Amino acid sequence: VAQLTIGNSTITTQEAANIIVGYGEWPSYCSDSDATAVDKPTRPDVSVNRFYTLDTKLWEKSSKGWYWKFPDVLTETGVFGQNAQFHYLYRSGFCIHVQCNASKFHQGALLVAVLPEYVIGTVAGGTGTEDTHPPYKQTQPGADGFELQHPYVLDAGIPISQLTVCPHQWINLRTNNCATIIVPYINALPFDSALNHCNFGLLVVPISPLDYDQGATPVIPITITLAPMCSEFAGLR
Amino acid sequence: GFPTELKPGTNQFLTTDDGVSAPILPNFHPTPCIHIPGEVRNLLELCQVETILEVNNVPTNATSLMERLRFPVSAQAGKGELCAVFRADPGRNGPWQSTLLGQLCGYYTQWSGSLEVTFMFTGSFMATGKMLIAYTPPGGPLPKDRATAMLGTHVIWDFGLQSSVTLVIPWISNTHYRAHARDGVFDYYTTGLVSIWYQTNYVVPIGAPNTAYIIALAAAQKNFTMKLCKDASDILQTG
Amino acid sequence: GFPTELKPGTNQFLTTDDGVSAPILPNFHPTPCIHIPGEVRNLLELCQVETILEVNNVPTNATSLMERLRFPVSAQAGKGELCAVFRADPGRNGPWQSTLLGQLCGYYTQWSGSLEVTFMFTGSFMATGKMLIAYTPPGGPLPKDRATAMLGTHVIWDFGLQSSVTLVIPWISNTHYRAHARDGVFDYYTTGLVSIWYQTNYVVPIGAPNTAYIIALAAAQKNFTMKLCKDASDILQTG
Amino acid sequence: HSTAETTLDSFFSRAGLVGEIDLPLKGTTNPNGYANWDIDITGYAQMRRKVELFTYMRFDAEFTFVACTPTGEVVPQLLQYMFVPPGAPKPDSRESLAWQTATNPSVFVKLSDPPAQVSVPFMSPASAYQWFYDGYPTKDLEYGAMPNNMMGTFSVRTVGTSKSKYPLVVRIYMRMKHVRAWIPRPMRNQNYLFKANPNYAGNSIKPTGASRTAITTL
Amino acid sequence: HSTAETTLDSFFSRAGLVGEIDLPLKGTTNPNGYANWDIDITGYAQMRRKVELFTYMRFDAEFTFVACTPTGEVVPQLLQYMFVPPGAPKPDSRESLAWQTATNPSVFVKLSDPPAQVSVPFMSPASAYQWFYDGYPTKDLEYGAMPNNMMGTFSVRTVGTSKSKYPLVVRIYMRMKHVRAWIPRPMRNQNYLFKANPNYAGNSIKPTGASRTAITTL
Repeated sequence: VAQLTIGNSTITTQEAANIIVGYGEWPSYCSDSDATAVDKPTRPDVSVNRFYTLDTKLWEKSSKGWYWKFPDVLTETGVFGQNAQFHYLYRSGFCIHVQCNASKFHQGALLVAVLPEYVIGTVAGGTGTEDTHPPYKQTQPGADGFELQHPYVLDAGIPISQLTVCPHQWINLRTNNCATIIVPYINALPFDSALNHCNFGLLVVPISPLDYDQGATPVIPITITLAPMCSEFAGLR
Repeated sequence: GFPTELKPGTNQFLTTDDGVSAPILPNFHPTPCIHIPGEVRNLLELCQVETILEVNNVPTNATSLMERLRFPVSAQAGKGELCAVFRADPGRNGPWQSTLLGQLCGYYTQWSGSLEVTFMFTGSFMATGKMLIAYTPPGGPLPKDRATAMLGTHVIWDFGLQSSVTLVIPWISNTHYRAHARDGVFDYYTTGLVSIWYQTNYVVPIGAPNTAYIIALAAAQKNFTMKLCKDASDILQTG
Repeated sequence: GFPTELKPGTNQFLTTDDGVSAPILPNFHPTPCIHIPGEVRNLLELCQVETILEVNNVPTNATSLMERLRFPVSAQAGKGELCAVFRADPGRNGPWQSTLLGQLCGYYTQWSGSLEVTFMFTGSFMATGKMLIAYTPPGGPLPKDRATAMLGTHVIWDFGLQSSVTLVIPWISNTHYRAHARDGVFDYYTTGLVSIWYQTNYVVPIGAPNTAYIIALAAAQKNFTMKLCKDASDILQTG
Repeated sequence: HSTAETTLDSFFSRAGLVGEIDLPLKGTTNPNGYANWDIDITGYAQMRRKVELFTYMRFDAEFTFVACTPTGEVVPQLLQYMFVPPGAPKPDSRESLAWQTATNPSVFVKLSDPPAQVSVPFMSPASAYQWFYDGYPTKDLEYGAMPNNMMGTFSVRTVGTSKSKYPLVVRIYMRMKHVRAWIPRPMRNQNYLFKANPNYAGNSIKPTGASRTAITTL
Repeated sequence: HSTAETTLDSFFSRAGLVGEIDLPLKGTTNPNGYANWDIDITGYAQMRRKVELFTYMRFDAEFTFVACTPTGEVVPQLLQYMFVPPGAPKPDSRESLAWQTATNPSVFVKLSDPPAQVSVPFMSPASAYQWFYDGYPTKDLEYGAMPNNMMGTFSVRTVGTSKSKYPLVVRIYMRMKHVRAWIPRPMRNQNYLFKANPNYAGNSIKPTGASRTAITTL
């Protein structure tokens, strides 16, 4: 055990569990011979790139699962949400860290994976004849996130049973509590909009339900801490 | 000119002939391919990925579908009792349909390779006990009891020591052809079987839940292969 | 003879197939090409030429058409006042239509590169003052006032010192597709904006006119490009 | 020992049927002896789910045209197939000047002449066609709309000033070639409802595969 | 990064429609089952303004002939296309001996046979075709007349001693190749009135492009 720091942010975390570098690539920058070599894109290092610790969600027996969108989650938050908004283009890598705090008397298993272009699909009326498009509160939940309503198909008509095909990591209470994931910038373009397009979405679902005997804390706090890697911006407004 | 004789097949359209045709836009220079993470090159890459096997493929009640992903073990189960069972039939109905491997087998007619199932105990940390996991090759009938299964290729699993365990299925081959109804299906027969028995009972101290679940994850070894593209699906693009 | 099978596309006429055909006059020796000054080889040569930008594209009255070429500045305009404004939309209607660049963009579907506008003060030699010329990248709304525009990429121009000044537009890209009415148009959105404010007022000594005009000249940098030949025109050969 | 068949190209080869034009004489259907077909590769039912296995893709398409009368008969009639690239205007009528715009590749062929066949490049202004887009283009109805995935339109019509003398039927096949794919994703396990979004039936949510009685019975 | 499309050759390629012959059975139009078409490259509307961007030019033309009946039908009829070089006499009748003058290249083809296609060289006795001539040939009506820009005539007719049994329509396409241009000049901004001179409407003098309200409003 030891604590790492990035500016004014200091998190207490375990030595170095197995990290998952999504798709074997490290969030790097973008060279000079690109599309916009004129408007030299300024790369934040100071405060912009540090440890943000989102409002902890409480695991319950009945919990269905949660998901956040990127970069949406942060475009609201602090000095990073500052850049994302008053800037024309954005490319950024991510270090995501998820941890639970539970006694050796709780049981559960959370799959934690990242899914590019996570496009939500609602119920469509029920009988299948209403072309209802997911709201804005469902498409970009912010930093509070949003709860799945049909985990089995990941609110989008896809088996979750196959989500492992994405950069994932498991959190089995009886073995580990913290899971870490490095995500590179993934998109069909070098740069893009930070407010219109959500390159990906963080998924965390209880595959084995939370359980405990009466008397033990009934809710397990899940704490998501995340940090931007090699983040770049272009065209101030 | 230059003497020539046209041979049969002239002027025919083969939906699988991979010849060349004239480019509609000769001057067009298509936007350059840039680097994108995780490119897939050969499907067998996917087949080697661990997907959740819905062994507990019994509840259908819409809100209990998440239950198919995990089966459980409890104190109530006595020593020797058969916990669960299933076959090593990647392409056929049942459990394997949930795995990605299973879904990919569907776009193919034949296949063969060693498989690999991994079990994950998700119970309380305080629980301990032993589970016997046995494989009965194709033909061998599900072992009568724990002891007879104990004589077959088995593995004693103490989730008190290790929370995970991976079993390897030496071989499965969907090669034996079958023309039943009037519809010919290249079927298994190699339904290898995997049984799981409570070697000991589920033991726990006061304060810990008397039930825990387990998750099955499967994939195929690097020696896996598939043959005969065969597009088949129940899900199609609606009008 | 020599065995052959004809493939689809045989006997077809592609209006863009650049194959060879039989020469009608095989013996004819066409009069030799001699040297002629200023040969053009690639249109982008033309795009880099300065053409008069009709910023003042407002008068339509036949005899005042020459007025579109120049806009003016006068004593009457107070400090801070917005002199004029326009977008960096080479291919779309408005000011750019007058420039040669604009007209050439019309025979193409897509394009991108840095532009370059040059302003020429044609007033009396005795006049002096300062003009603030600011560029608001695509998206940024026309600055409220001089001061807010003063914070953006701007240039203070003192025509008391230099009679000319050239501004560079870093980038413009007509790449974002649009299917509005039922007619698909690969439009801008990158409507970069160029505002011009009276930093100071127009100052002149007795004897000099209290008004002067300015001329806009534009061209594209060497990094300009165009894609997709698209013949389009309102002017055609009459019957 | 060989695994050539499990490659992407192998998986996506084969020219499938993705389009069918009807040009009846008397009819409610395409009354002006012409038709416009915006290129949809979902035209082959089976397709959608196969491609939706990946997030991004790239490829070239080889189009082969099969034309005959409803009974599959061959007749002395000439035809014009026009490809209008994206951004180019489709013909609103059987005499629209678009039919003569050189910048719209066109190919002519007699029904007797064997199938017409041409290759079409990777259009998209983006680096790759992307089946999923988690955003909107600068609750909405523009969600999941990556327009820069348009391949173009195919306009078909009988040659000549007058309607054709015969009822015609054109079929369009498409072989995908030179394929590259990125970011694999969960195989659609629910039925498709719309061509645009992934929406499903929230009542009829079925288990990925065949169920059984007990987890102890086979 | 590439600029192949902005080259002259790229700009002027494409075979455009520049001619259309009508050979009706009963008619006021070409009553003798034949027609003479002096080569006019302005035949493709869009053309004139594109070439008139330059003062001098040079090139070869590839001609492709498309013939059918008005409904675009194909029939067993043979045709003669005759090219009469400039200086050679065009046929005054359907039996003029010009049709048989060897020095007038002619090509025969059945309507069934695919399009006829030939290349024609840079004729002009001058070093280049010049779209503008500021003088007269050794107030006048000979102003701006550079005759040495003639490419020749194309005479078409049904083969045989007797009129054809079918109504026919020939279309002439022309691809320009191997192009070289000199002295660029202002893009025509006014409507054309005549095929000969640059005269315009002195009343209807319109501003090059779209106007607006104020120079401070967008």
